[PDB]
Amino acid sequence: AIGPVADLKIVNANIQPDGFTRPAVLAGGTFPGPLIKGNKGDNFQLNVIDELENEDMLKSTSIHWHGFFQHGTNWADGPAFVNQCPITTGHSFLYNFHVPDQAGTFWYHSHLSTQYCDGLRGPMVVYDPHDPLKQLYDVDDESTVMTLADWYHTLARQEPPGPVTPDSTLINGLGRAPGQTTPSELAVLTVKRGTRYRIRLINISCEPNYHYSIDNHDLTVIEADGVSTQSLTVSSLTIFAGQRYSFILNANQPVGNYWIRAQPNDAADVTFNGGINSAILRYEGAPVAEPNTTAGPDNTPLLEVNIRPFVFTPVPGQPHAGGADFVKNLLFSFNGTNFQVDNVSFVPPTVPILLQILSGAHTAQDLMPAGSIIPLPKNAVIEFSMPGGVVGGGHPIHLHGHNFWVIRSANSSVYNYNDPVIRDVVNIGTTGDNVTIRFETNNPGPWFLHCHIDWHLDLGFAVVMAEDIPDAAAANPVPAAWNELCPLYDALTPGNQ
Ligand SMILES: *[C@@H]1O[C@H](CO)[C@@H](O[C@@H]2O[C@H](CO)[C@@H](O)[C@H](O)[C@H]2NC(C)=O)[C@H](O)[C@H]1NC(C)=O
Ligand SMILES: *[C@@H]1O[C@H](CO)[C@@H](O)[C@H](O)[C@H]1NC(C)=O
Ligand SMILES: *[C@@H]1O[C@H](CO)[C@@H](O)[C@H](O)[C@H]1NC(C)=O
Ligand SMILES: [Cu+2]
Ligand SMILES: [Cu+2]
Ligand SMILES: [Cu+2]
Ligand SMILES: [Cu+2]
Ligand SMILES: [Zn+2]
Ligand SMILES: [Zn+2]
Repeated sequence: AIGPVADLKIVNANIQPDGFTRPAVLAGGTFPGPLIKGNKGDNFQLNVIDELENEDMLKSTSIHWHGFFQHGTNWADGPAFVNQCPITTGHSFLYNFHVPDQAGTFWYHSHLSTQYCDGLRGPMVVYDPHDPLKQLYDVDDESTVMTLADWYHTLARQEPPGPVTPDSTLINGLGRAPGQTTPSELAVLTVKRGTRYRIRLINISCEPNYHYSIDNHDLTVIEADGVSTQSLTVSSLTIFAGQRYSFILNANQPVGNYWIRAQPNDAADVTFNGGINSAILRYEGAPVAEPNTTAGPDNTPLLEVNIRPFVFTPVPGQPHAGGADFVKNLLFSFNGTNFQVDNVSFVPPTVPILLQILSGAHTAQDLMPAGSIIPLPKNAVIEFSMPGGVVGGGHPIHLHGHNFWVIRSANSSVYNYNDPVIRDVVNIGTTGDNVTIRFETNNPGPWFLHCHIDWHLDLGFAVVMAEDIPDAAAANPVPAAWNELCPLYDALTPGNQ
């Protein structure tokens, strides 16, 4: 692991995580990137050093620390042309921020175009030495972070028009693609019999959700997207792009090898044929062999409606629909080629939105592209409904700068104004669903809200929450290096970008 103070080199390398060799964009030269870590309260100083040379996957980059509120450090959030210009190759940029009020499972990823799909994504954990769930498990460390990643044999920027589908699922960086004549290497999570582990499960994919289970073991879910939850023991869960769950794995079964199953909603092959979409849970002492186990009846799946925060955390505003200061029904649509939010497809501006603000924008209405701006008042309760229906999912919608109470989840008619889950990525489901969330505006600056299916983001599925803009410049003082980003980036030719 690295951090809270570390360099992060961003490099090109050729890899074959599912047996197929291809070039990639890799944090620390590995897929996934190294685990970045710290304790609650730490100052992260992550010096991102861009050494990219392959134009096909972009040589510039920009990193976002997914789920961190970045209060007073909006400039370190990462989204290209919202919070910064991309870092240029041959240069570095220091993301310098604190995590005073969060402890949980997070991750980091490129937030420039579709680059994270090409490999730049890794896990990031903020440990709590006073974690109230500490007494539920024995081991919680780098070995217990588990990433679920889609993987594509075509480079992201070379993907043809229309729906993109992954070639394989990589668990902790390995997995099999369909069609192999000799099976490639499976990831192995090794466990000691009688030991309880906190598995920190992260879906770092560009697209699929995974129906996840472990043969012969139940999962006791204790965290969702950074926020500790009441324990809920389940037979499987479904985890969308960008979401996290911690669960307790109790290694209480006989010594053996057990299949960890991560079944993507969409991919070249969604089955477990040939041990694809799988990894191995190996008890110490078990043979170096594949599991021979089978999945159970799956009678108690995790349902988002059932997840409750560990610390009771009431819903702000009044406990009825529209009971908040600013209330908006977000209309997501697809026009045949592009996504739109409230009839506008996101087009990144040449001047990043925070630079527009520091250059003198008085308010949200000065910001461009104006059609993608939602002004939010300061110190208020916000309620967004986001009815499902637009093609492509199953859309995991994510808000930057905030997490939110999920009043109403997909596939549920329930409005919970009492003790809904708090998270930062939520599936909006499909036509008939009306996921509804609330959050509070205690964080001035421009914050992205977007679908976390990266292909949909590229096709414009995004809007900017322009929060307390009159205070945003003063609330987010920037370092000199951040002022040099746009001059360096704009000096490049198209395309040496
Ligand atoms: C999703 O929920 C929103 C919020 O309740 C619904 O929009 C509201 O609908 C009521 C009932 O017609 C109106 O009186 C409100 O003015 C609307 N609120 C807002 C902020 O627009 C919306 O209709 C629901 N959509 C679906 C598809 O169920
Ligand atoms: C859809 O919207 C995009 C983005 O505004 C526009 O350029 C495109 O031509 C539209 N496609 C169709 C089929 O209208
Ligand atoms: C909705 O939930 C029910 C019961 O919890 C489940 O059986 C069903 O498969 C779900 N429906 C959809 C459309 O996802
Ligand atoms: Cu993200
Ligand atoms: Cu994020
Ligand atoms: Cu989407
Ligand atoms: Cu994002
Ligand atoms: Zn492919
Ligand atoms: Zn103005």
